[PDB]
Amino acid sequence: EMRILMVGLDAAGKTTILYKLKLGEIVTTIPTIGFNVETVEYKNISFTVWDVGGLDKIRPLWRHYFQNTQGLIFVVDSNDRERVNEAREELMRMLAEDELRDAVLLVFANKQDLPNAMNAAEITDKLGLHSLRHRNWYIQATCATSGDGLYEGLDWLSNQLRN
Amino acid sequence: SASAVYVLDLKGKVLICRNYRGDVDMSEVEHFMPILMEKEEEGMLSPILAHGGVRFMWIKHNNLYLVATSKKNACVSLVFSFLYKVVQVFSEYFKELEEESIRDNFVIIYELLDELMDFGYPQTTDSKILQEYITQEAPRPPATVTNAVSWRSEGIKYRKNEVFLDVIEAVNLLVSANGNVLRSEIVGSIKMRVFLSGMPELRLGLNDKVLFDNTGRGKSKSVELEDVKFHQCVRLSRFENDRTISFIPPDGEFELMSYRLNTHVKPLIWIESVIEKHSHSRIEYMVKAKSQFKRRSTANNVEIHIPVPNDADSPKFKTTVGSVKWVPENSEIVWSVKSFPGGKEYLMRAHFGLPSVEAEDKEGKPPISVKFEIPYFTTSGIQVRYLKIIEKSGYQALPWVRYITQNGDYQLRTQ
Amino acid sequence: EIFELKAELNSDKKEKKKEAVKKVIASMTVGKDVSALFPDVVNCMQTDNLELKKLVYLYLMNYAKSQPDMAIMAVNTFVKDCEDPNPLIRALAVRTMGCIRVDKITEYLCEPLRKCLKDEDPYVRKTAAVCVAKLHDINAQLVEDQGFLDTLKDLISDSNPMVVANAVAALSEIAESHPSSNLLDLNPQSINKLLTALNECTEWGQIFILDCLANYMPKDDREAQSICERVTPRLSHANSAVVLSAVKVLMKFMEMLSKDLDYYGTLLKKLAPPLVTLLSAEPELQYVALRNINLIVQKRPEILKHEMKVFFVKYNDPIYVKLEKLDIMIRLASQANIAQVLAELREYATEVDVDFVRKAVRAIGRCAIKVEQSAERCVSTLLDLIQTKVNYVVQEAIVVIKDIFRKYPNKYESVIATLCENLDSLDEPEARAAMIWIVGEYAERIDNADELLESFLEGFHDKSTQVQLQLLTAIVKLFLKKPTETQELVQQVLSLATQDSDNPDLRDRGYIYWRLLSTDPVAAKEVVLAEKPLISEETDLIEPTLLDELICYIGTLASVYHKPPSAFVE
Amino acid sequence: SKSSVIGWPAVRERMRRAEPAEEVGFPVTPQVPLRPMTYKAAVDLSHFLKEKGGLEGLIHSQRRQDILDLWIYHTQGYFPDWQNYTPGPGVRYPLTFGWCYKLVPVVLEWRFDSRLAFHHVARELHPEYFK
Amino acid sequence: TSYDYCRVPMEDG
Ligand SMILES: Nc1nc2c(ncn2[C@@H]2O[C@H](COP(=O)(O)OP(=O)(O)OP(=O)(O)O)[C@@H](O)[C@H]2O)c(=O)[nH]1
Ligand SMILES: [Mg+2]
Repeated sequence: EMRILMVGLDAAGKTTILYKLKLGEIVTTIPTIGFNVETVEYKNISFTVWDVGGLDKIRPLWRHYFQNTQGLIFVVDSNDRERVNEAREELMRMLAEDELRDAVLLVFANKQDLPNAMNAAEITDKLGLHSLRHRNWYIQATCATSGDGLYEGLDWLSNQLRN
Repeated sequence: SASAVYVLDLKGKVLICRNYRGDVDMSEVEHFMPILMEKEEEGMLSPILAHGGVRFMWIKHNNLYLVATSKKNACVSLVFSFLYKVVQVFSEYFKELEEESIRDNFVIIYELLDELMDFGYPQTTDSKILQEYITQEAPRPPATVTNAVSWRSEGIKYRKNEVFLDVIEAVNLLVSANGNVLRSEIVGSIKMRVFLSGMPELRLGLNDKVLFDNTGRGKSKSVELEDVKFHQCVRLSRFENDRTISFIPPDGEFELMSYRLNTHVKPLIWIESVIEKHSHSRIEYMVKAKSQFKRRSTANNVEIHIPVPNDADSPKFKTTVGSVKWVPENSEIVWSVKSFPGGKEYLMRAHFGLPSVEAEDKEGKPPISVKFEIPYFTTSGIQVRYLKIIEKSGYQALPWVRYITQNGDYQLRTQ
Repeated sequence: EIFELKAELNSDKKEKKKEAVKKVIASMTVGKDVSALFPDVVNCMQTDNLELKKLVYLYLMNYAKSQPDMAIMAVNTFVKDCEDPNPLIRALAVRTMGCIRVDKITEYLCEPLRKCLKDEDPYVRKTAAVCVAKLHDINAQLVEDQGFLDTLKDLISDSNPMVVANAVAALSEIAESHPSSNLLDLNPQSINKLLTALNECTEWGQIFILDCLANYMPKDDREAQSICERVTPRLSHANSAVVLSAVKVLMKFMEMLSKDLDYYGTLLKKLAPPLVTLLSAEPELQYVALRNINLIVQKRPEILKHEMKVFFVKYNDPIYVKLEKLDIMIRLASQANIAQVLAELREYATEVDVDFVRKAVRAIGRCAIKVEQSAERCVSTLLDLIQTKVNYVVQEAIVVIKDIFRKYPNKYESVIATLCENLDSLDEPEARAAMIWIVGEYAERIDNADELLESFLEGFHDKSTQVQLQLLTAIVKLFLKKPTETQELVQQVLSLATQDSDNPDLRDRGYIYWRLLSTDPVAAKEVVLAEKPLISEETDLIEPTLLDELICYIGTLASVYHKPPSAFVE
Repeated sequence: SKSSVIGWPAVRERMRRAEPAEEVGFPVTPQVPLRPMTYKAAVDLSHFLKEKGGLEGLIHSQRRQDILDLWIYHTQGYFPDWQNYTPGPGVRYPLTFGWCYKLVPVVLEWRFDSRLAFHHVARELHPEYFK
Repeated sequence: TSYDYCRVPMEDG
């Protein structure tokens, strides 16, 4: 057991990740207003993943899910340079809370499909992951519509369950 | 001047009613409970309700609302002292007072309300004498009900002659949240248990400050009794002349004197509480309990009640000495310590969760309120000095005493 | 059912009629109309038992108003049982005789009552003394026609003082009922007799023979000293009705003593610790003790000025004591303990008892009005409450800031600059009027009062009377102060206050302001922007024509209500 | 007077180190009976002060009295107000019936007087208080 | 009452 969130902005592919890790196909998905939950069973650890959508009317309500959360997955989009400013603003508005303080972070550089999309380094030094404190932050560039890197990210996250 | 002593219960049905004057109708009691529900559901509650021109004086016991109506300019202190003496008479016949005693003892409760009060004027309420012609098991009423000594039936004989005292302190305290002490007063109650033979004349002598000052010993240890309230049995004129406490005792347990003095010395048990209340997440209680009193005496069974939030959950308790139970009926963590020696300092750290979605109403901040009990240890320093048994028959009785400090309302206001 | 009950009640064996009458007064207990079985239980009355006669007398006592013509079948049994050598059955008969309120019966019952008022064993005399007042309650002139007042006032001239206590109780009960023709007071030698019968009667008799002394008033100084020096040791009694009645007669008798001597100060140093120690009593007696302290610290404030600490509330007092300790804390607040009262009222406005919270903030107001040395501390306390953003606390504290700025208008201009930023969503019309007034009166240190009143001008036609009228005063005061930036604002509030406003006081004030402003707006600075004269505060010290009489009723319903004894009884 | 021997140098040293010029409350010894320092107990204490020595001619103060009274109460079971003396004017005579030492000024010092056990000189200085 | 008492003197006149 390991309670997981997948917070992040809209159009980040987070439901695509959540139905690629559980089922394994890219199901055609509405912009999910509420939430989803699928118990991913990988590296013999049942990853309960509370996929929460990130439209503007939902982002206040993420504080209802920050309790007994053993680790986030803050999915950012690689094809939104205009939104990495508010991605940084959300990630620095959220990780500084007392609820969800012992939660590891696993940032996904999702949607690697264009030369407009960045790699891990530019997303790291735009979000500013080197300014975190008491964090096991670990960026992992994943490709949701091919599965490339997702199970490797969960492999890292399964290394960091026990101490 | 009562008109009709009722006994209600928690619904508004009359367990027993007994009117003394007929100046209030008997179906006025059905107008009580809607008036109490109306006055309580708008916060204007008072012990004196008003249905037109009939006033409802009432006290609330366990299940019982001992309502006693009146109509005139009723003597309210008389009515309320009579209601608590009815409560004490019933609890000295019936060892609890619930609905299960009023519907079983109507043989004797109508006789009691026949006896205690006539026309609204209470006249014979000492229960140890009242057990001699009103019984649940009749002769002439005793000469005790006539004579000036109206609390002691003559001719009581015991084989031994024992006088048990109890100089029971009760520390009050109310520490404000800044850390300073507001009201630190001590309410003692010398509570005797007399077993003597005949009509004795005791002369209790304390270490009273006015007595040691009129004698000339005003530099030793003397307790400063600010106000002293005695029983009836103490002749008060002889006390007012030269501070002598002379009394003919009853037979059984009673409260002889109930003194009250202030104290500008440190509190006995001090509770330094902090609260790390993060909103929506958790709360922590690094509360430490330092025992300021002497190294020799042992605070038996302290219970430091500490008010948690109403909806906290999944606790953790790292203490040093003594068990912690979380009591959620009352929303408090009753940190119990069994043997709590003076001079030590035992530390506790509670840790709760807290619900992520916020509450709907505010809750208020009740005080940390300990329940300590330190035997053989008088805080104010009162020392009983002697107890002169004087009896015409003439014998050597065996007086005794013990000393207890308790809590009064030993509260401490919180963050 | 009841017929088989009557069949058991017309038996020859005692153990069926005994269970019959116990079943009858158990049916009376649960609330049954067993009134139809009246003249059949009275056949089962003249019994050798005494544990059974109490029950039958009880049934007679409850059911004689409803069976009044039937009730004439007990009189011979009362005058038959008022001869028995057992004193208990005689006194039971006597206290049953008076309780039957039937006007065909009490004419017959004066003869055994006359027999029993002079009877030997003083249990039956202390019953018959109160039974005289029972008889005078029903039929007034029948007692004096039989002449019992002379036999009652001779019981006071007897020993065995519980008889004296009941005789004085019934004698005061009689003397209250008369129109004071043949007033029943006596010489000071009878007062020496009662005061030497005060140290011997019961804990209840010491109330009744200290309600006798609430009617007497002495005529000297040494006389009043000699009766105060023997009532004074009743201030060390545990029964909290004896203490409060001794405080009643001491507060009556200290109107006659001399301030120059040493007994006035010694008396007021013996009267403060019992009034403080009444508050260590049970929480229904703290209500009467606190309303009587409220009625004493209005008459003699010299007593309890040193004791603020014992009037601080706990958390677990009920609401009817937490409401009154705030009133006593108002009555005792002076320059010495402004800090304890303000630090104690700041810890009371963090409750959820909304009646108590509003009362605590109004107590901050009355404490600020009472002492002028600490109103800076009070306004800082009120602003530290307003900066917490709790709605009813703010809706009271704005009203209190109004009631301070009207009283101390000089140097509080460095406060409204915090009050201009208070999120004007404020809802209750007692507080909207206060905020509109504070904006209007001080519209020079509010440099943007012109822009914030427009949010009060969207819904002018339906707010209340008070908020509309205060807007009409405040906007005209603002335009008269500064005619530059509010020139069209006064015109729009006149066309909203005089055209489409149907409230007649609003139309009167609107046309008075319109004609004043179109007539001579230079004179208006002398007209409405005036120096208002200094406000006479609402003196809640009760009138000392009334207060001199309310001292004589301490520990009664006349002092809990703070009313005279005639405006609430019927 | 057996248990007063082992503290007879130690309490005297704490008195003499005390200048003649936390904690709260008063515990009571459990089950050990209490009585005032009576007559023959005072005569036995006067002979104990007389034979064992170390008290006569010594500087008297009130702090010595209080420490000694608390020590006597905690080690013998006697009420700590037996060591009472009259105030300033005159000679500081003992009020207690049986204390055979009087305190003249040198700050006071002891002086033996074997008729304070019967002929009450403090009664001669304070006539009205003793009835 | 689990605790124990202590005898106080009689005369102390
Ligand atoms: N090329 C590419 N497109 C992707 C990938 N993941 C998601 N998308 C596109 O992003 C769009 C949004 O993806 P969804 O997961 O269905 O919706 P969402 O990102 O969860 O939006 P919310 O549910 O509101 O958080 C989809 O229509 C996809 O076309 C990816 O890995 N590669
Ligand atoms: Mg989605």
